[PDB]
Amino acid sequence: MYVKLISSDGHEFIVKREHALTSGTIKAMLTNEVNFREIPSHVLSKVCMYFTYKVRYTNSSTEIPEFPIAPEIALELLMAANFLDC
Amino acid sequence: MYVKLISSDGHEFIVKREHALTSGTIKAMLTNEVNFREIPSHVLSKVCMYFTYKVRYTNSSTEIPEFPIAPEIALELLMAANFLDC
Amino acid sequence: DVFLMIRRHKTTIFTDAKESSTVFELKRIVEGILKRPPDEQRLYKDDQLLDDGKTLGECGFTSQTARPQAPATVGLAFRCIEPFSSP
Amino acid sequence: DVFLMIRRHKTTIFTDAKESSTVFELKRIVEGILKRPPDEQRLYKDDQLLDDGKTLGECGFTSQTARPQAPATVGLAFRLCIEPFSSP
Amino acid sequence: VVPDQRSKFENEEFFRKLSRECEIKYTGFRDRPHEERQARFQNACRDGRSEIAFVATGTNLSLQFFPASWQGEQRQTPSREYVDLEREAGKVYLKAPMILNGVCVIWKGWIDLQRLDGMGCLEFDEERAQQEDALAQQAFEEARRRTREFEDR
Amino acid sequence: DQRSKFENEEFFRKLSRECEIKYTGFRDRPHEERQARFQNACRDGRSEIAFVATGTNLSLQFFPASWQGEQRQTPSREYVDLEREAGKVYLKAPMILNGVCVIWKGWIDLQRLDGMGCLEFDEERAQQEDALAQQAFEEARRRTREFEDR
Amino acid sequence: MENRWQVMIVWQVDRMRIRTWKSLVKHHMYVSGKARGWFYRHHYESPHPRISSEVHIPLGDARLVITTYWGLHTGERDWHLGQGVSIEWRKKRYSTQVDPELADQLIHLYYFDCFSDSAIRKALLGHIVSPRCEYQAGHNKVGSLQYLALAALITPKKIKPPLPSVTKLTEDRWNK
Amino acid sequence: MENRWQVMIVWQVDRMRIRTWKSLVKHHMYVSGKARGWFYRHHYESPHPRISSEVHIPLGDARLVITTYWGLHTGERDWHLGQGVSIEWRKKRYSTQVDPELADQLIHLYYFDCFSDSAIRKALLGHIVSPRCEYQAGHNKVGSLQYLALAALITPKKIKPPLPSVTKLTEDRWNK
Amino acid sequence: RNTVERMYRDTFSYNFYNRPILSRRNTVWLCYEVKTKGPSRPPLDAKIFRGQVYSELKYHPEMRFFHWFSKWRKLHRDQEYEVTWYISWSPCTKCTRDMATFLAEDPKVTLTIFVARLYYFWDPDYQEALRSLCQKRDGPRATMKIMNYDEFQHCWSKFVYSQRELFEPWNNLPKYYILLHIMLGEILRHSMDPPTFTFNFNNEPWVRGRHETYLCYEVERMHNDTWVLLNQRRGFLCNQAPHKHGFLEGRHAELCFLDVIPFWKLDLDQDYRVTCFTSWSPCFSCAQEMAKFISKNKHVSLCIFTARIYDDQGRCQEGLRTLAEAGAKISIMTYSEFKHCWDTFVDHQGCPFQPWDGLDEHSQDLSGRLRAILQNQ
Amino acid sequence: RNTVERMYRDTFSYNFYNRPILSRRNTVWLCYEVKTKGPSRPPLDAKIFRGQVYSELKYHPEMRFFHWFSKWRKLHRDQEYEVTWYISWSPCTKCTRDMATFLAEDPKVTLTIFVARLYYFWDPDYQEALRSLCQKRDGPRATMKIMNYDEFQHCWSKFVYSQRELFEPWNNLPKYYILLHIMLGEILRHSMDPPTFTFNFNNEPWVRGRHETYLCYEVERMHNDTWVLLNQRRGFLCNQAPHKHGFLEGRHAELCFLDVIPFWKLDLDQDYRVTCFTSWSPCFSCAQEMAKFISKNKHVSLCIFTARIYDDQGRCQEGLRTLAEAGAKISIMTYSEFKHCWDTFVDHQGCPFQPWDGLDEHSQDLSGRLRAILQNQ
RNA sequence: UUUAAAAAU
RNA sequence: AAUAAAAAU
Ligand SMILES: [Zn+2]
Ligand SMILES: [Zn+2]
Ligand SMILES: [Zn+2]
Ligand SMILES: [Zn+2]
Ligand SMILES: [Zn+2]
Ligand SMILES: [Zn+2]
Repeated sequence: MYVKLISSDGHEFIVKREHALTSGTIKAMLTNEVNFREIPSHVLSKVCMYFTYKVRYTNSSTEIPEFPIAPEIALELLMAANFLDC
Repeated sequence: MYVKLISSDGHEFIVKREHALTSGTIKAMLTNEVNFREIPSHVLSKVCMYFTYKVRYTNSSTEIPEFPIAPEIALELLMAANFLDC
Repeated sequence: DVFLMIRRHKTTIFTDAKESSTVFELKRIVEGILKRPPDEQRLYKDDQLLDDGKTLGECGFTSQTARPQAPATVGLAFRCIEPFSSP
Repeated sequence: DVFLMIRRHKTTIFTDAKESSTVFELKRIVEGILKRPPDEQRLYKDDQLLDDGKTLGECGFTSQTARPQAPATVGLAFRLCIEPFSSP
Repeated sequence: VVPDQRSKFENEEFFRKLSRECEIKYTGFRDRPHEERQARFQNACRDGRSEIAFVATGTNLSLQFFPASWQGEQRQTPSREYVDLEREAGKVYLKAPMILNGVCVIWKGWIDLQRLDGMGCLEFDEERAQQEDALAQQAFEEARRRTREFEDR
Repeated sequence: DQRSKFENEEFFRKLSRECEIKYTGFRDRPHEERQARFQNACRDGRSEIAFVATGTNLSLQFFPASWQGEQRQTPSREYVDLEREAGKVYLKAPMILNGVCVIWKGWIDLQRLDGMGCLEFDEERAQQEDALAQQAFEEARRRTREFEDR
Repeated sequence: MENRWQVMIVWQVDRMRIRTWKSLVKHHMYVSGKARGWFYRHHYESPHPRISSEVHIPLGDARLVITTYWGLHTGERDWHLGQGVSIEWRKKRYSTQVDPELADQLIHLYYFDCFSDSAIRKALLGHIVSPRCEYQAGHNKVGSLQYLALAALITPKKIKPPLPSVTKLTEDRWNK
Repeated sequence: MENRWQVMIVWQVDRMRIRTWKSLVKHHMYVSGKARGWFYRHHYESPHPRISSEVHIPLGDARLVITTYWGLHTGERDWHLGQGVSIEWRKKRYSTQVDPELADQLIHLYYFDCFSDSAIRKALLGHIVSPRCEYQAGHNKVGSLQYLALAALITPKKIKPPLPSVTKLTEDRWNK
Repeated sequence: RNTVERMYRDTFSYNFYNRPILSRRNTVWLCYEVKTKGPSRPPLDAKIFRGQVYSELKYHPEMRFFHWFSKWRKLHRDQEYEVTWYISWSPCTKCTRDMATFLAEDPKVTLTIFVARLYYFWDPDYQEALRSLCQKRDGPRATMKIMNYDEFQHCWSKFVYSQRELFEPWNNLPKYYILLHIMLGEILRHSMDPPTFTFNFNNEPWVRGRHETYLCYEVERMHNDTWVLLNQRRGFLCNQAPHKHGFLEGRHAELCFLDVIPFWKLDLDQDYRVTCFTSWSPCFSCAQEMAKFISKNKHVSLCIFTARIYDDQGRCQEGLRTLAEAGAKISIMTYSEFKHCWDTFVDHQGCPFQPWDGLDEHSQDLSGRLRAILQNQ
Repeated sequence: RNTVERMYRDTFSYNFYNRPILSRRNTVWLCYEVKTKGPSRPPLDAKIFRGQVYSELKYHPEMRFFHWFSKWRKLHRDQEYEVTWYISWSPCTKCTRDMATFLAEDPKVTLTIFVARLYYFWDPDYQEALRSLCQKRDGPRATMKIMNYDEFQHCWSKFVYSQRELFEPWNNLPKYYILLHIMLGEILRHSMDPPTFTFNFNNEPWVRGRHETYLCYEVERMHNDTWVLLNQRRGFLCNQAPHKHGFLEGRHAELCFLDVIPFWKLDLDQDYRVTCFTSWSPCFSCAQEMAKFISKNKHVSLCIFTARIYDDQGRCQEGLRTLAEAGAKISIMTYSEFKHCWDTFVDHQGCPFQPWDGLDEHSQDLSGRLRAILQNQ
């Protein structure tokens, strides 16, 4: 019930299939393993965090918390989002 | 070296000759005892306070203190002042 | 419900769990992935070993500590707090 | 220097005194008017009898406490009645 | 569109209201005395020439009840709206047909006359859905899904 | 009269006391530059030099007499002299303050750029100055405007 | 007979908020072209004894009506919340109420400029991104990570005075 | 040949205080008639390289001259106090410097309206007193009981903007 | 700044111009004067406060004035004061409520307000607040009035940097004053004292000493085939005796009525009936203008009711017929109409109506005369 | 309200009137634009800031701009920014010093300030602050310039609520611009680039391409029968090429100089000597204008040191003769004068002066020619 | 003529 | 034409 993601640096995450369904690329791909050529470990963690947040508040329309971002990581986070169409 | 002042209400004060010399009435009158027909005891206290105040700060022209007064006492204090020609 | 992140040996897992759930349920959840008995597994928080009998409330952690954008970070051991990558 | 007011039996005296002046000097000062020996007379502050030997610094009162517009208030006794001022 | 309407009614939290028992209070004439407050409440309810306000404690939502004559013209009402006290000893029942975010809904409530407070709940409407204009329904349904993000060229 | 005024009134926010004074020219420049420019100003006499009491707002300004032009000969003529001492410079300045003629005498240590200054009564020019003007000023400073109107 | 009644969800605000809304709408309608085409009906152009002002935003073939009300029944004792606001959506004879958040969402779809399609690839290439989104009220929803990252990289313009958003108009500072 | 100098006492002040002094003097000279007769000589009307302005106040036969100065190095390291003020009192050729407080007292003796000789008479009669001392800085010395009592009885007028006073001009801010 | 001794001519002329509907006058100027209770004496204090209308409630001229006044009040604790305001804009709603609170707290101050324009005069909440602050005679009495030529001229005299000269009123000062007085009377629901009504409403054929014409008016609206009253629109007004500074030519009450009808912004698509009660019948010019207005505006109907028929030089018969051809019904008050006017437009204090001798006979005589006048042409 | 996206036409026409001496412009309007290094592209941000001159220092538009910029700069540390100011009044002394400090802290901000008018340009302390902010190259460059037709038009196109109307220059725009340009050149102590001096100042009998007159000046004052230099009065200026937007008939350097002289406010009771060094002799019209100016201003003596004689149609000889007769002393530049000009009015960077070929011979020949012209009549 | 009013500053 | 500038608001 979990999809395994391998960071380009050689780290491992696992995220529920429903969470990964939000990403078009992973949804099309899903085999139970995925390898990301360019996404670093921290960017994979951040996109997993985005999945977590969106799933938590996908349907709620009241008092949506903030999603912290940092300028230094924003560029590659946007690159990863584009690649994943998230 | 001390002049005696009698409050009309039945109270006694004393103040040095020089301090009283600031007042025209007492200066002309002075005998070592003075009786005032109308000045209440509190007004006598205030006028003695003024005497000591000015004797302390007559010469100094630097950082002079404020001399407290209250509106409710103002009329009687003014009457005493005009009577005493201070 | 609160989200949690468990990292160990450069392996990471993300999950959601109830507030009152005890550490035994946490070990049960991670068992379905790591396929080992809950008994030997021991958790860690701030590099402090968590005994077999533990609960969220007793630990002092609250729903505010674990958030979707800021889950509680707890290590794991079997019978190393690896930092995340950098730019 | 500081200015002081002493009230006893509806008799009051206005005079100045040095900061370090001890109560003995104060009794000497009041002697010239009250014609009584210093020894038996006893002073008072906030309804608290003052020993025969007392000094300003030990008492804690300072030049800030006593002003020409608000001299230190002290009672007196012979061998106590804090009579307030009259009213409008 | 009826199945989609039902699905959204059941699953999507659309307003501050959570489609559950919500306490409400009468807001009219608060500074006036309690007896006067309820006397005017009943007099307006009987006469029907005044507007009636109810506020939910936990939110800023209000239900403001306007006489139908105030609006410019009479509107066709396939359902019936009512506000009466007779059904109970001292309880007034309120029925309010509405259209919330494109889904037709019935807001039901009751208020105790003595305490000038009560509760309200929200229920799906099925009969009127077919009555409503399917053109407007589908156009609204399409419009509430589109996103301005990257929409244009 | 003048002597009694000077001794009594402690007039003009200065009590004729040996007071701290310091040179303030070019506080931003480094110490050596400050001293060099102070020495040049003292010798050449084409610039201005100011001596300020340490803990107050008063300051004595020396401006070249050329700037104001219209020179007036002054008895006990002011001077800024370095001849008296190798390490010190002496300053003497006649003045008139609140109707009494005075002298200000001070000294500055060129090494520390500070020192002491004091005020001294002047007996000579007091009788020389116009009687009418000083009498008028004395009258003016005695009056009070209160209740003076008709 | 039984009385005929009409019911409406009347948001509740203080008078100052309504006056600020009115001012902002007027300014952005006349002085600035950002709200041109909006219609502002004065208090004397409605027979309703309680309507204070109607603002009509033509959403293409549809319409969005924001109505303020005077002398409402709330009659709050402090008087701090005596007036009110309401939002509605019109198309011919259809009529429905809308969320304040959904109301601005629908507003931003047409009028205020937002990030164009090419803004994703511009960030990839590093090319200057333009035009930028100036109406954050139109994206209160949980947007895609692409949009959020783009917004973080390049911050929105903060026009002065602020653009009119129903969300700001209809909120409860009192209880919060 | 020994060098010659002129010696003046210069109360150091900051720019804003001198600016305000100038503004108030001009206002009360032109806008209001209270300071009618004062002369204000600009910066270009004096050969002195350092002067910045001059305010001449005709005190009967005599005159009072408030001067301000530019570009003095005397000012503090922070350069807050780069400017300075000075007061002289001139009568034909005779001259003498004046204390700021004595300057204010002398000023009040001529220009601003003060309590009339019948002020006390009317005060003890209970009738109105017209006019009243509008200039408090001119009575810096502690005076006769008459004044303290009368002032305590009737509050002085507060002119807006405040009347110009040297004592306020030369007040020491930081070295309180 | 915030306080100023006076103000320049430019600002005075720009801000105190009293057109009922002005934009761009975003500042409020409050010229205040304080006097001791009773006999006239020079004000103990007088200045001006400024404030933006959009600034926080604490910075409004009224709130600033009262914040200053509270502290100023603790010098003579036992004195009672009169306060007079001259304000370009009427106080806001919040300022009105807070002034009511402050005045209730301290019953030892009298407050009089003079206002150039009426800020948001069409706001129901503002009308309620003004009624609370000013209507009560038992409660806090805070008088409010409109500024006329005299008030503006006094403000010029004592609150302007006007190098000694004369005040030149702008174009339409009296028209704007009468419009604002009518509007304010409607808002506060003024009412005639019984003596004026008694001495002016009588139907006796022969009268003496009544040369000023009164009028009362009330609007009504069609809805559901029924007449529904508008408690908003009710009030009475009279004619202006010619005066130098007012309309040089006397302004008739009917003319003021006509000038004010447009202001209510009566909707064209609806139908209104305006019921007017007059002590004297309309004069020739008044009737002509009324008929012209009625003809131009086809969405309004008029209903005039006259107490004493006025026929001085015979010109009135033509005017009555023009009114009739216009479409304005005309009648005479019977007992019922007199009593209705008494109970709707008088401060009767609950007292009953007291008809005078021979009311019915004189009313019937007037009805016969009017019928004879109208039937024939 | 402090920030505005645009200002209205009245505001622009009232606040940016560039007369050197304007009162009642109590507000400082600061339009600004922020750009990045690289190809020209639309500004990242562009708005306006407001503030009185007498408000607290923290509210002046310059401090507000820098407070906003500090936070707005967090996003991209690596980025290096260009700032352009269009400010009605030039910054104050305290603001000038704090701006110097701010730019000192951040070496990645290049600031240009376009001023309509110069504020307190006669204050020595302000002059020192301006020199520290601008003249000193060790501190980060903060360029300052006066606004011309181009800058006013750019503002009117981007910082005003214009409805596609066209910019309408006021009466004396170019005159005031040139006065302010000369004053700012005086205060900032600009110097001639060596190439311009070498090309324009050669005294060779025959030359080609030089159609512009350069005029350096310096004033001196009588004190104790001695000439004391006024270091504040020292600079140079060139002629204005004719332009449709500026002067239709471009002004000669002499006319600009005579227009500036009245703004030095030279004292009437003293005596001044004004020395001018030129590359060309005055023309006929310039000669008459200078002669009239000297005749009317008896407290000014004029000395001219020319490099070459400009003769055309024979009127130049008459012009020189009348100029000499008016009182002015005309002579020719020799080696000493050339070296003095080089060391005074040129940015020599410590380098020495290199006399050119035939300098002495040409100087002697021109001296003989001038003697003949001035003596023959 | 017009301003329903922070439509500006 | 004049404003040396908080002489204004
Ligand atoms: Zn957008
Ligand atoms: Zn006085
Ligand atoms: Zn208000
Ligand atoms: Zn008539
Ligand atoms: Zn500044
Ligand atoms: Zn020429």
